[PDB]
Amino acid sequence: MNPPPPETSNPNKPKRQTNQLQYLLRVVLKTLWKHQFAWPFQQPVDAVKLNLPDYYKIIKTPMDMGTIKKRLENNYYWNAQECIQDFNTMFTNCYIYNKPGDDIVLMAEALEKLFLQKINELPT
Ligand SMILES: CN(CCCNc1cc(=O)oc2ccccc12)C(=O)c1cccs1
Repeated sequence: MNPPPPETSNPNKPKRQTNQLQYLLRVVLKTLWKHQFAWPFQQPVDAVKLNLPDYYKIIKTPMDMGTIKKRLENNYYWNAQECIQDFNTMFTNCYIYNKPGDDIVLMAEALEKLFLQKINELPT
């Protein structure tokens, strides 16, 4: 079975909107989303659809850009670093579940480089 996807709202968690979080949605997320290699990362891994019955036996903190997008749209994050951590979790999950040289690992490496390029300088 698939696990529940990560929460995109939580009334127990305090919200915030910052210039950096606005930039992370308008610029970083929405630019990465259009990359030719973004498609594996635009939704939670559907292990039933993709016939990956070991995916969630290995990956215990799943994350994807669709979840990140919803979290940004909901002001779920307190600050930009919290959002950056979710991106880094998404990339590392890919490297953990797969192996060096795999096509999807090449995709995540390219997206991670573009991600780092975009967050190198954030607004103030
Ligand atoms: C080795 N593989 C297949 C590994 C299993 N497939 C996936 C692994 C993963 O961590 O995330 C995914 C996300 C979407 C679709 C397939 C996968 C690949 O290189 C490719 C997976 C999808 C694009 S190329």
